[PDB]
Amino acid sequence: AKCEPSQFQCTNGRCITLLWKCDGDEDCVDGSDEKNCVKKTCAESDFVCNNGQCVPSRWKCDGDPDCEDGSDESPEQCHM
Amino acid sequence: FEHATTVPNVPGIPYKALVERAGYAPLNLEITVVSSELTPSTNKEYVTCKFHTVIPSPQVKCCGSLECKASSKADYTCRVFGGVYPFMWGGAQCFCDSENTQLSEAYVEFAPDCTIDHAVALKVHTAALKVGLRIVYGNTTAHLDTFVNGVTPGSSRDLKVIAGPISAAFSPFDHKVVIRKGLVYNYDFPEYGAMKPGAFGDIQASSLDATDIVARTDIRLLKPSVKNIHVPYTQAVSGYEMWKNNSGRPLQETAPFGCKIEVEPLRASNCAYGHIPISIDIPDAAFVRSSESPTILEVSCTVADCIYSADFGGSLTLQYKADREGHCPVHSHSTTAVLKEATTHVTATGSITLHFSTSSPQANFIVSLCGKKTTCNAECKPPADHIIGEPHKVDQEFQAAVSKTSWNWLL
Amino acid sequence: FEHATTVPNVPGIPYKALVERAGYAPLNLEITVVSSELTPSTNKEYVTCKFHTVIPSPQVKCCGSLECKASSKADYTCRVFGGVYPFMWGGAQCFCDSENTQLSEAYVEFAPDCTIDHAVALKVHTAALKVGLRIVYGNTTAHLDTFVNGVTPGSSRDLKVIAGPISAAFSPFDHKVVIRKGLVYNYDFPEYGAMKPGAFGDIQASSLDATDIVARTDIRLLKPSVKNIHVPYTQAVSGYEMWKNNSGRPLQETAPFGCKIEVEPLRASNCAYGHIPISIDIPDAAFVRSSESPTILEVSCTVADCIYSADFGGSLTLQYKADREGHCPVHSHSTTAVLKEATTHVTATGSITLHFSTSSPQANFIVSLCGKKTTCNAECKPPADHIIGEPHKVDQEFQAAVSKTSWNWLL
Amino acid sequence: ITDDFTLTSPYLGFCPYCRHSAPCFSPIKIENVWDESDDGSIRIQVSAQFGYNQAGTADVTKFRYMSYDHDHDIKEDSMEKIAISTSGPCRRLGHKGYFLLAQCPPGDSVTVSITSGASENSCTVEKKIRRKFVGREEYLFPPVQGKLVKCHVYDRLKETSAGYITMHRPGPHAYKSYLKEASGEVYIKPPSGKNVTYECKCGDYSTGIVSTQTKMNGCTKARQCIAYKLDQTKWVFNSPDLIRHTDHSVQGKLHIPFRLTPTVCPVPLAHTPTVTKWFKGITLHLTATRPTLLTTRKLGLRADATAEWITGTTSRNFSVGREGLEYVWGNHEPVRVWAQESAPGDPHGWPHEIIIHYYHRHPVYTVIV
Amino acid sequence: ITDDFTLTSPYLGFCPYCRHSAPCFSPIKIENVWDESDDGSIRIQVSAQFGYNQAGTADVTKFRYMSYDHDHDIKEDSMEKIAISTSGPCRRLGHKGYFLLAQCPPGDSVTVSITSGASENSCTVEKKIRRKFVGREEYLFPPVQGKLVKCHVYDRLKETSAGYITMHRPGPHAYKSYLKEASGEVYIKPPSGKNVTYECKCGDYSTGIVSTQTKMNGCTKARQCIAYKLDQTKWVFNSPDLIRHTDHSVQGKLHIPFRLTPTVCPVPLAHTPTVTKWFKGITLHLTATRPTLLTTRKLGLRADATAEWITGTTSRNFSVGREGLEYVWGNHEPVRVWAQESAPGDPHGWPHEIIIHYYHRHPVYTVIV
Ligand SMILES: [Ca+2]
Ligand SMILES: [Ca+2]
Repeated sequence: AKCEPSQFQCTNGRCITLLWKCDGDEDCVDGSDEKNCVKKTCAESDFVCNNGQCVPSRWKCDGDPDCEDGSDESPEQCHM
Repeated sequence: FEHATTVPNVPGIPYKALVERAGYAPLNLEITVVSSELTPSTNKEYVTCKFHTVIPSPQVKCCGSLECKASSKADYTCRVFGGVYPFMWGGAQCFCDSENTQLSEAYVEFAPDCTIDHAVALKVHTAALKVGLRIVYGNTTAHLDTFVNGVTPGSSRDLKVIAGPISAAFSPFDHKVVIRKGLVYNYDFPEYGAMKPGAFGDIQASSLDATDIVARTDIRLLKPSVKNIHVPYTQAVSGYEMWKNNSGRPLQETAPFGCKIEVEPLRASNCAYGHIPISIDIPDAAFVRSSESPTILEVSCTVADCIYSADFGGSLTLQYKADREGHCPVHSHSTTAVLKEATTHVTATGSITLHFSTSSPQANFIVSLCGKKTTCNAECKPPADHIIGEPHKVDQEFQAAVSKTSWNWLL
Repeated sequence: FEHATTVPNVPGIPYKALVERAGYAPLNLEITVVSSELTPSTNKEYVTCKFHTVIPSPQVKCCGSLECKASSKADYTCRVFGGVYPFMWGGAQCFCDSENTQLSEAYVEFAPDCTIDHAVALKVHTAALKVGLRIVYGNTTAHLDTFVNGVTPGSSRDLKVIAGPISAAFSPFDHKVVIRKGLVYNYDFPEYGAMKPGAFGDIQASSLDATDIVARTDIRLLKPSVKNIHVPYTQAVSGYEMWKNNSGRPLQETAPFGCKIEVEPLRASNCAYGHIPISIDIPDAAFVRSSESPTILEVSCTVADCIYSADFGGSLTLQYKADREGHCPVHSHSTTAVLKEATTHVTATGSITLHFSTSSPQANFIVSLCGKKTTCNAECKPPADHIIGEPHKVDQEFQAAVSKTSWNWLL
Repeated sequence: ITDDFTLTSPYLGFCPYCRHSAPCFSPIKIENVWDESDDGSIRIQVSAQFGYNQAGTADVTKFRYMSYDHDHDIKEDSMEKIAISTSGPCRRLGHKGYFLLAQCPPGDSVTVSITSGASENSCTVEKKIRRKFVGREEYLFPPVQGKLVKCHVYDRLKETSAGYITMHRPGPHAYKSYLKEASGEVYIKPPSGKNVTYECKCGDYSTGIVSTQTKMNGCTKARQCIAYKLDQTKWVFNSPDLIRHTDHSVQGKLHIPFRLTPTVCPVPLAHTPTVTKWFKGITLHLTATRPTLLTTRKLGLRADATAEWITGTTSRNFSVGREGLEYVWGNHEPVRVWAQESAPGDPHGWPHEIIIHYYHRHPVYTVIV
Repeated sequence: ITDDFTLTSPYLGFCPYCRHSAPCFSPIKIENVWDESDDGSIRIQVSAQFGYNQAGTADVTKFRYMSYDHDHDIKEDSMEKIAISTSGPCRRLGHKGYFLLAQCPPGDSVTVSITSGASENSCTVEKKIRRKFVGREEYLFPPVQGKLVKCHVYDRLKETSAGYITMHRPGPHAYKSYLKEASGEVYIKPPSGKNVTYECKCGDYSTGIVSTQTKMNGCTKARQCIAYKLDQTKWVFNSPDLIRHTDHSVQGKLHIPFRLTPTVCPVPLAHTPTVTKWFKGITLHLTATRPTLLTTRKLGLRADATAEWITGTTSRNFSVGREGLEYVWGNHEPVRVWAQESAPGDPHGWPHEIIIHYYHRHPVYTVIV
């Protein structure tokens, strides 16, 4: 793509604005604008696993593992 | 008894006239106009204020398409766009990529604050007239208020009066008039149906609370390109505000002849132009015959110090001797000299004084005390005070506005 | 087979032509200019930006003889004083009263953030002109770009196009041109080494990061007379910023002939002026014998009502009685009526519709279908709307611009 | 036309200029700003209700607003945390429903803000505000004594009404946080004890209502399809920042408070001019410190009126004929002045200076004769 | 270059203003202010290092202070106290070392002050900063949707070097509190545990390093002696209000943060003008609520272009010929218009309507022929 040098290129052939790069929202189907940047942080109301994957605070101890291991369901935080 | 004369149409300034018959003592007759309004017949066609564009929340159909059909509300401009991916606070509002379409529309209606700040565009013509005038006959004051056409009568205690047409007929309003907030302008507004953006008459409506208004303000919906969902649009400036900033002075402080304008029926009251002819009928209850009138003979007058101005500045002394004693009217016949007094008591060998005002340098006017005429003349100097707040009671007439010495020199 | 031709230098619109040999079927030929950029030969000599006066700490010598050297910094300016008494927060910065001296020091340098708005001074001369042609012939399309100098041929895989010298010669760029932030101005900066305080070129530098910065901005030091310690100075206003205030319109909005000026090679791309005669050489493989293209008889041209305008308004129809199916070229042999299409499918006894764009009130031109020549004449009216967004295809020619009615009326 | 607020709810707008100087979603987006008053009052309309609690029981010291969190509910905040500013701080005169009223000096923007600790934003829109006076004699502060004219000013009581607002059905509001992308297949996880619906084109069209987590057949990407809840029935104004429902019909109306009312108001009177008298003329000696309108007109068939705003201490010359003229200086009543003949030279002079008197009067008609 | 921040120190500067509006010695002396950004940002250099500890171990919420009193040391406070302003309070967007970013409204001066605590200072320096916009279509707030042009905004990250700055070794700083005047003899005394380096003249030049209350050779008045402290070696910026050292060479080099960065930004598009046609001409029914620039130029051998900033709803008559015209309006694309030959009349039919038609075209060729 890259229909002009002031914007960003995706493999779908879509040229999207540079302002849409690394803003936390998947914009083009390839999903390339987020792969090259230093992530800000997890949200104030989000949980950080050991792997760094942000976990919403609502998804904690609801009975289903959601993180990479299951530390959200571990009894050390929300006991059964 | 019928009598006809032409009283000038100037409010507040009276005038004097007498009537004569056979075997009857002449009596005073003064007609003064207190108020005079000029009320035309108008026609309201539409009322306008500044718009208030209402954009309903846009519609999106995911993985599909839709069209829009026209409606009847004012300036309804619709448009559909293809290939949008709307977002709001909770992202991913649509499960489709470059297949969903959104719909945009933006109509126009009246503002919520223009139930007071609106303008009414009238259409006036054939301005009629009516006048209220005081009539005094034989020391019996009467009040009347009649029309001005030579047909419509008016009666109050056996007083029948007919007013003729104006010498010059006019109205201070043009063909098209516009009123906002109690004061009248003079504008050439667009007709009901020819709307131009950015000019007065942008919104038409027969009534302010009407259901079917019409307007056009060249709305143009642009294509959305920002991440979230919002309908963009550009619009022309409101014609009402643009005219309001360029309204000019109102007709209150522009109309000629000193006409002051009321706005509730759109009048034009208390202003002077032309002469109105009159035809007044008098009963016999106020007429005394010669067998009861005092007889006057050997009238003599001298003026002390004459001056010609608008106020009563001239002084007149009337020396006389009569047979009986009573009341006898006095009147000045010339059209350039009027007398302040109306009637004066008469005795055997009295001597009364009077007052008068003139517009000519020569005070050569003939008076008549109960019909005994006499000449009376002297020179009048110009006044030093040349600015006053009282209109002239008499008009300027040629063959008298030039001094008699000048007549002798040029003849 | 060479074919010398003159092509008007107007980008976007084609210009048709017909090439015919002896015993060969005629071949169509059109030449369209799609991009025409002229690039002057630039020569940077210095750059400049807003300066930043830096004043080092004032050296003090407490009743000692003191003089300064001469350095190689930009606009160095010394001055040694006498009889001072500096006061910092702890007062009495020396013990020696009224005999101690300090030297001031003040040199200028480049601003920290002038690496983004620095202005480059250029010298431009002898602008060539590079043209990208697009020629088609016999269903074969070629895309080649050539120089317009009279010698060097820019040749494609098969073609050989010697583009001759261009008739007119001009250059929108003056001898001196300045560049900043992608906008091309037109100024006359002072030469390297001769500055003027308060004008463009107040500070000079070969490279932006070069240390041999030479400047002249008359910064003058004053004698301190303050109880505390600080070195006063009075410096002239920056020349670059004051020029920036009243630079004027750039050359992107003033250049004649409609050139839009790009800044990276300092181009003047895509404008129209003059003529660029060429010399094409079609390979013989694209031709064909005259015994293969169809032959026709009974060809008559009928002209429907037209309006002479930039767009293809004029219509045309033909009649014929051919003998073999095939494709035949069509062309008009006039210099003021360009046709629309070149190739057509000729059936046995059908009819072909054409289009043209005439600039004359009467279209008495010759139409050649597959070689046979026929002429048709007609009268048609001027166009209705008098503003169009498409450039004219042919010229007034000042010869057929008058009608035959006027011709025979005057003659 | 209803008045209960237990059947409505606020919403989230998209303010063009948030607190951090960038457009962002905000719960106090202001829609319209009316400035047709005479004291300078303003009727700001925002997207948050004032004067009601979470159930809408008309508590004067509490205002509602939509939350930011994903299991979104309406929350509370004290009323004394609302501030309005245009160029300096405004002062609050009233509030009811979406609307509020204020009065503050002319500026170039209209900003409302929550000055709390947890919820803190400041929406801002562009609006041109200029100080407005009534009648002539431009003034800054109304005087203590002056003539009374007709003013039209908003009344401070909330129990008035001038307008017609319309609430509609609340549109769907999908959230990206419901979805899961665990390994290869998408999971839709409803919140704690709430019902959501999914509507999506994962291969083909499929729609269902779930309360527990489920995996979706034939899915590979979390962006393929969305989910939203169905516990929204309270009405929402048709702001252009929402999504209309499947029908989007008129389903109720609310009052626009703080109606425009006629009310008398004072207005200053200027210094009385000192008139001097000369032949066929008037020389007004005007004196003012602020723009005052002086207008004159004749009384004949033509009026040739005049209109000028004067500011300094000047003097003007007018010409008055036999029919007279009038002038309305400032807010004073009009006065009429007529002129009479005072041409120099006696009309009965022994020498022949009779002409120079009849030359001022009848200026041209004496030379021909 | 270097970034080891533990061996640098702030300094006291002479400031044109103060809390009491008079030139004072303040530790918040500001040297330069840069406002060369297309966003309204500002970079300020002060004489007090922000975002660092007492030793300088990069504490994000502390700043060195450079206390007033004798035996001067280096202390800190919290960064909650630092607040700057231009005309009203404005926002802090970053801080590192001497430098800190800002976003401030247009005004006429730059104020930086410590709000609360034991010491309140200020430093207002005269600089005319005013609103600037990008491209055409002068606006007040950045719109939501428009044309995306290339801006140049400051990079509010702190680890980006905009330039280069120099450091030197500190000069001698004498004090008045190190001198004694008790009799016809002079004493000098250091603080407890510090070694001062006295040098002065009375009879001849003498120096030395002492540790206790030390006598002199002989002289009456103690105003003719100085005594500074010797054991300070932390670097000080090249400020014009410091006494130079003996050598004063470039010891170290640290960064100037907040590098100017190219990026994109939205600018508004105006309302498209409706075009009215007339014979060899064009009119633009222009409408713009804010100043917008209109540029026109012909396409012949003479261009005679124009440029004006219109601000209302006007109409500008232009003349276009055979070669054509192009006009831009605000941020819109350049649109070209060519005029064709259509004069009133007919070039056929009757002779009397041929002269008229050939007179609008070529108004001099028909006369001579
Ligand atoms: Ca993204
Ligand atoms: Ca979990």
